[PDB]
Amino acid sequence: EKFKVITTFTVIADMAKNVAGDAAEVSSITKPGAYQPTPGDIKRAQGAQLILANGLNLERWFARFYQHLSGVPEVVVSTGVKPMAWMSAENALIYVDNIRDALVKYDPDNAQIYKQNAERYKAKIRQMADPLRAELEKIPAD
Amino acid sequence: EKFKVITTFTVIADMAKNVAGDAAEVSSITKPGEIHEYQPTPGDIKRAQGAQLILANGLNLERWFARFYQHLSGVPEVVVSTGVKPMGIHAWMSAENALIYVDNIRDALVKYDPDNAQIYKQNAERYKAKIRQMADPLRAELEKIPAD
Repeated sequence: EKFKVITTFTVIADMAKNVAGDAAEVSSITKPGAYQPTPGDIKRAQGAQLILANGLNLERWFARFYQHLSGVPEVVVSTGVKPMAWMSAENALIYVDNIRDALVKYDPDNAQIYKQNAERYKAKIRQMADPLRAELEKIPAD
Repeated sequence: EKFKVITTFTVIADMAKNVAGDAAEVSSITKPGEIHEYQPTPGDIKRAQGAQLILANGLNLERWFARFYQHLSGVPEVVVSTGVKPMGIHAWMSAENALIYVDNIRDALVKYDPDNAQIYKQNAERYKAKIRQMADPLRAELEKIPAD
């Protein structure tokens, strides 16, 4: 069985699928806005070994007034407890490094795969970011 | 300068203060329950200054997830947005939960402030001992005996 990763954030799943390649299975589940989960979400969550999440630095109230803390590490400390818009290239690169680091940490047996997939993906992301490329896109077809 | 830690949950701050002792400073700030304009107070602005670690609750504590995905309560959860600058984007069970929280808070402080690892480990042990003592099942029935 492949290593299994889930997230509630669709674009994290998109990026993680490119870092994971064939080394891990990445699935997204739906976070209710507001209920009952679909059988597909039951199946997608089954066997998850890692959850990838956005942190406080992406909550609007916090990002508006605590920007200086955007790089502060945030650690989930509830593990085991049982209770009673546009994506800039710069941000995509940071996400990919963080996703790579998490997959390397929790699935060290595939570290080299994750590191090289991330490097390849980052290389494509920068190629897409070239400002000259954006200008040449404005040229209409003959 | 003491290592500085923040959280948005008072109970995490309380537990973290016991684990941190004199080695780290722990402050909490208020998170609104989505609010259009939520302005920080000056007190929260100052409490968050110089924060070096944020302690968070995970998906396993969201009501919808805790109910339907109980089997995932122990699955690790990692924040991967760090550095993103968004330009564009049953008293016995409570005690068992406290013990788990304390271990996780200890582990986080040991990781991010390793110079004080032993202090965090011993403070965590002392605090866990108090939690176990408070929740000892052998004490609970005798506690019911009415006072004079």
